Amino acid sequence: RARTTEAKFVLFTADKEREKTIQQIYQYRKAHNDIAEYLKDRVLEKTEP
Amino acid sequence: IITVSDTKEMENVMLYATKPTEVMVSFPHQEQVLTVTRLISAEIEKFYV
Amino acid sequence: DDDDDNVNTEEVIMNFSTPKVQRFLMSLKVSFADKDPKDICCLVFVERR
Amino acid sequence: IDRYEQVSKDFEFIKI
RNA sequence: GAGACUUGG
RNA sequence: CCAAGUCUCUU
Repeated sequence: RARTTEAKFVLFTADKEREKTIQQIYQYRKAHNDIAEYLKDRVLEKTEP
Repeated sequence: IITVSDTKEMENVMLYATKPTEVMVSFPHQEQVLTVTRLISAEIEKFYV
Repeated sequence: DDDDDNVNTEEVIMNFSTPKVQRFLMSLKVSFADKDPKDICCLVFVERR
Repeated sequence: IDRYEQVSKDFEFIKI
């Protein structure tokens, strides 16, 4: 949604939840990387189920 | 699934897409609560019963 | 504390709120101190209705 | 208690 | 009104 | 058992 250039994104979490939330966000970012790279490298000729 | 994968396509996406800077705002989370909260909790409990 | 209901409103909001609310409104103030309303376009997301 | 705790003025938008 | 759907708990 | 949103559809 922050689709403009130099867009700023803000998050609020409790101090006690910092490690859990940052690990979760790393899970999310690595999942984005995984989906991107797996889609890129995965090559299927049939292109149809 | 299909999608763009080339770097020139990537920058073309960045023309209309953007990766906003993602930042955090941590806050100190406390557990103590005020007395009037207790009073209102008791009042609502009486109402519920 | 004082009689000026405007700054008193500010002060009580800072004081009668959880650190989460104080921190969020703090960030909101500092991010858009004296910018043109036209130049800014922001969203805030919350969970409950 | 009649009092909530404040929060300092010095926070920064730590990169996440 | 009936619910239905998705997600989560 | 709780929230959110959605959807068809009620006021």
